[PDB]
Amino acid sequence: EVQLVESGGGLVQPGGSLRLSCAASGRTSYGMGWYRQAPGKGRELVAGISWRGDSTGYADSVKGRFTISRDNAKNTLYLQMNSLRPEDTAVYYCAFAAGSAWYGTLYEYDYWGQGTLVTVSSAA
Repeated sequence: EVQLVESGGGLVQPGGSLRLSCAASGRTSYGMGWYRQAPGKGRELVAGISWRGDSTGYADSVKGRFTISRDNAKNTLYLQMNSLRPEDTAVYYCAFAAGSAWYGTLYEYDYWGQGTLVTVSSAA
């Protein structure tokens, strides 16, 4: 089915910007999300988009700073990250969300990218 390759991570000063890319080599899904996981913390959904692209959601903490978009033709998902804060430091993952059966229930069967590290530090 599908391989997701992420790029665009890096080290930036507070207030800096990065653009993450999630290139889907192949095809399979209900939608597409960007997630992030900092050490000791869970994998937070920070931005989500529908197929038609007019349903976008954002975590409260990234509203007005992050923008999710898709290029149909390039099969590529993007996250534009502006006004980055130390607390945005995490590994960022793209996922294509599918469904699968488990003992009478549905669970989210995700196609996961490998992750791209974002570090926001005065050291940058």
